[PDB]
Amino acid sequence: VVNPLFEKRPKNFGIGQDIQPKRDLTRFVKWPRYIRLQRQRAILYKRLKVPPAINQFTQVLDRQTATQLLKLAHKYRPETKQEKKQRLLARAEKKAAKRPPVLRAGVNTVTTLVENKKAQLVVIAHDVDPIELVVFLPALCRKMGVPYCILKGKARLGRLVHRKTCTTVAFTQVNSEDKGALAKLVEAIRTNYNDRYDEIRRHWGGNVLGPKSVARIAKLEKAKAKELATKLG
Amino acid sequence: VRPKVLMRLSKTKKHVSRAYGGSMCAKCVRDRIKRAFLIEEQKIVVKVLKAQAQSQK
Amino acid sequence: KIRTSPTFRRPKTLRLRRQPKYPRKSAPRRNKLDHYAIIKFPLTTESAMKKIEDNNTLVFIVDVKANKHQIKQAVKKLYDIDVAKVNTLIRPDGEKKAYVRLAPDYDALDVANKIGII
Amino acid sequence: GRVIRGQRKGAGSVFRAHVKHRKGAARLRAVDFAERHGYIKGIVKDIIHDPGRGAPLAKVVFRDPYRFKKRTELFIAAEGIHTGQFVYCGKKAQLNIGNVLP
Amino acid sequence: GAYKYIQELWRKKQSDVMRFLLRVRCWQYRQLSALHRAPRPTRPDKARRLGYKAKQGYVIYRIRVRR
RNA sequence: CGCCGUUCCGAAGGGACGGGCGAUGGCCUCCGUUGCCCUCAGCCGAUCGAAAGGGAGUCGGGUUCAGAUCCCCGAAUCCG
RNA sequence: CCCGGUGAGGCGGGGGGGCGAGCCGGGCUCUCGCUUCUGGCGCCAAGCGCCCGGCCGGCCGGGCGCGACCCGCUCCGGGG
Ligand SMILES: [Mg+2]
Ligand SMILES: [Mg+2]
Repeated sequence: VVNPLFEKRPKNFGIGQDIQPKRDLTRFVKWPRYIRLQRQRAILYKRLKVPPAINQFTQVLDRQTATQLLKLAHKYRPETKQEKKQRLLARAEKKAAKRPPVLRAGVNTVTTLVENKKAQLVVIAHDVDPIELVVFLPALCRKMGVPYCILKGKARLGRLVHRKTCTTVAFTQVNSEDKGALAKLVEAIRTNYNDRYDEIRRHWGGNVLGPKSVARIAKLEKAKAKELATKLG
Repeated sequence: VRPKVLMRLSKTKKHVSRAYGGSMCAKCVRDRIKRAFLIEEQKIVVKVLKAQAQSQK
Repeated sequence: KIRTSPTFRRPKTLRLRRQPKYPRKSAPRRNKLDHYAIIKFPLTTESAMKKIEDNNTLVFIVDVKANKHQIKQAVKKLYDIDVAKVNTLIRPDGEKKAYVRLAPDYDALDVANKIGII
Repeated sequence: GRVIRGQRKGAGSVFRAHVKHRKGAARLRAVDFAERHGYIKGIVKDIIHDPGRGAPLAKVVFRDPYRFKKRTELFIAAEGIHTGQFVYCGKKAQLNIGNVLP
Repeated sequence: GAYKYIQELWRKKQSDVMRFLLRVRCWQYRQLSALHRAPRPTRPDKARRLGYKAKQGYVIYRIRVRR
């Protein structure tokens, strides 16, 4: 029932033969300078030796912990501009006839709170740049005995406070209906960050060669171990 | 004629009623028809021998 | 999805047309090469008379910035005549002279009387 | 004293190469997949004289392995090549005059 | 009080932390052009004590001069 | 002040046959235009550089004090 | 940090397939990656599988996957 005129006309893509197919060349593209620069900065961080003070920021909350931490924090977001106008208007109505707990944003506000021991939990974004703004904070929070955690995204802390970005937030008080939720977080966070601090600050990062180099090293070793194995047979 | 004069000449004046006409001489078109056919035939022959030795292998 | 060329090229992006808040000029500039400006005066020399009588041609001194199209449109509108062709030379003193040949049904000697040339 | 002729040669000026009628730079093919793993075929179209050069140049045409194109290369003519000859380049070309091998 | 720690931190330019940051950043700065608009002050503490304020109308530029 | 440099450390194309979407028109029949999206694109060097190089196509007769392959009479031609 | 090449076009590792070897049909030392006769031609997919639409199982038109293996962190090389 098939039409006999139809037939296979396969292409032979060997060297010579037919022109090559338009296969994916994403790996061999000549990218703009700025793309090369930001990618090469990612390999340098892996390639070089990253001191523990900076490397600690690679250790971050697993997704399950961050989602719970961000769900609890979402109950304490600072009021927006639109709704702060409303509160003032109502205050006028209340006048014509207590401060709820709230998060604290910013490294300047949070640092002062941590020194005063007025913070119960400090959350630090893992990708602050320049890192100097926060590179000291983990060591400070441990000194004052404030539980702290490192979370993925200075922009996820941005969405909390209705701003593009935030370097760090802090719980100072919570409603009684939430004290249990904070208590569980603090206990889980503290064992990961404050208690391991002795090991966090002695743990360098990076210092990993590239896959081509590693494979070259392995293939050389795999020529000796096999040579060793056939030494006895 | 000069190259820009070719714009105002009909097509019959600028070519020949034959494949490649006006671009390749008849003598070399004869050689290409044979060369194309004869090399293509050689491919079939080698293909059968190559397939045969594969069968014999 | 995939790049089948090794070359990166700047992607094409939207380009909006200009929408000024105010016009940079309050009003458009007045046309300073109107019909009256183009035609200065007629030439009345001996060689000009010969053109009128023998070539059906009027001889005008025109603005040096005028072109043959504008001169033709000026001569027609000013004197309600028809033009066959306009020849122009720039004189050694810097003035532009127009040899305006009128249509065959227009008698240049008659038209010259209307213009007051003769 | 003044600047000697030898010094003046390095400034270009009247001491630059007479390249008005040179046919181009003579090079092998840019190395690509075909020459790294196999070979590629070309054809000697013409052997030409390059002004200012004793050696003749060969104009060898290849196919572009990725595009519908013909690539014209300007080789240094090996003695004995001829027009209409086939030359081959790559890791697996045969040992013949004019071929290009690692 | 964060601006105090950063000021003191940038006084330890031979520390391990600072050496890593200066080395990598000098490398990055060296891949760009000699005059380069910067998006924000690389040193928020130093910039502001020199008169900078984080408001519209203040811009930062990075310049590369041969030594 | 600027100099070097001319494809060399560059996200260097503002284009298009055709296809899909809308918005507008008119000899509102159906064709156009316009905006968006899909698709396709080496040229790879802005610009300048020759009244002797390259470069389509005008010739005959008459005519002035002085201009004519340019004006007039006639007969052609290229380009769009 | 420097050098060379390219329209930064198939690099590294593994998978999958082929000829040989040899231990008692399977594993492995270990190799290859389909072009060498001729001064031809060679792109803008055939084929197979899976879904979608339009008109009336038949006609007309789309999309996707394989064909064209997977994963990778420096384009590939040379220095350092
Ligand atoms: Mg003909
Ligand atoms: Mg000229």
